[PDB]
Amino acid sequence: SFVEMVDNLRGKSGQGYYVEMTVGSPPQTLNILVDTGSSNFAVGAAPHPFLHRYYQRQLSSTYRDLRKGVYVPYTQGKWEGELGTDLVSIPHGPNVTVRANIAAITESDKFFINGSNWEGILGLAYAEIARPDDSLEPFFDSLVKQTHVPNLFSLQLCGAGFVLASVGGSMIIGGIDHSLYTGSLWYTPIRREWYYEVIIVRVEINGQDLKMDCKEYNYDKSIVDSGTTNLRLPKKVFEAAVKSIKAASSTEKFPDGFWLGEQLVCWQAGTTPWNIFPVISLYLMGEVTNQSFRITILPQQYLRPVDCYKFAISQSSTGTVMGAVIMEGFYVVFDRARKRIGFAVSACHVHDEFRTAAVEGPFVTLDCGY
Ligand SMILES: CN1C(=O)[C@@](c2ccncc2)(c2cccc(-c3cccnc3)c2)N=C1N
Repeated sequence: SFVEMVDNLRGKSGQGYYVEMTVGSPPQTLNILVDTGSSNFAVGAAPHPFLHRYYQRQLSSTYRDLRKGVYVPYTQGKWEGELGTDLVSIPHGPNVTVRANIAAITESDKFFINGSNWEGILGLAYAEIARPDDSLEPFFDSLVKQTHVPNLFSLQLCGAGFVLASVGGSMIIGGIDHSLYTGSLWYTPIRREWYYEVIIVRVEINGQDLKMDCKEYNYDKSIVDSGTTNLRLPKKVFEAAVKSIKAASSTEKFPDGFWLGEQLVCWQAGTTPWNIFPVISLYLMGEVTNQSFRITILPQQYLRPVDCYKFAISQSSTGTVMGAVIMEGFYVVFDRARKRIGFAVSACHVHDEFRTAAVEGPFVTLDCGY
């Protein structure tokens, strides 16, 4: 029953959303980051200064060694571990237990976050991008193959809403909970099964078209990633977006350290002038070729609380990333079975009495992909 699954996520602002899981026998309780942007189930399995608990394979009667190592260097840092399998459950998820691959992390750099309260990562994306290669079946694939759970999951990330702010949300596995959203669910195709890749066909700031060749919005790809905090945009698009946002909020000036996403700005208790910042609309490709639908986000989503805030839109060199701050406005359905992603206005999204996040379509757009 989906009711048991409601509010099963927690986190700290800017530090990811995590769900409680158990690994091994007897069950070892760990908090695990819900990450649609990667494809390994990777868990701290050795002492680390930021870890207050970790996976102890020797304490597990059901652990099985794969006798194989894994090394994952990446932009921000790296992680390194040992492959095996064990029994895994999600206490506030489906009532099943699965045998899944587990990368036991033995060494890492800049991977874990101080005080985040999670000890591992659940990569929900596809095998194509699994480390060390695509033969290592990802968790969700094992779950679907081993149980009768429908090949779909959905995420309602709620954020903080009014010490880093604590956030909450829901991960519904195997279905769609109609109490978590209002209005219509609109679907955009999954272009390819590796990341959750999608196509953006245009973007507006306060109703004003950025007027770019749509290839620019997806250069070199566009993905939906619960494991990225910000909305990240390709250089050309980022610059155009900030120019427009700057002009919209011209009354009142901020330092470009703020626009560069590393400097906070503060008002005091309920004085924040939301009405000065514009809304942002991303139009996603519809299931029908010449159609699209728009998701519209507010400043309440793209100014992340830290009353202090940081600009949560930043530049990318690896394509558009629709991260947590974009997802927070919405109920997002990862319909793997039908190769599509749905968006509907979330029952929990933060907004004032003049504006609201929105999902609206269709818009007919009469080649946007990389
Ligand atoms: C972008 N991204 C990463 O860098 C990370 C990753 C996962 C697996 N191997 C390499 C990188 C990742 C790793 C650690 C922490 C985060 C993170 C940090 C802050 C907020 N929320 C997620 C993300 N997962 C995503 N999606």
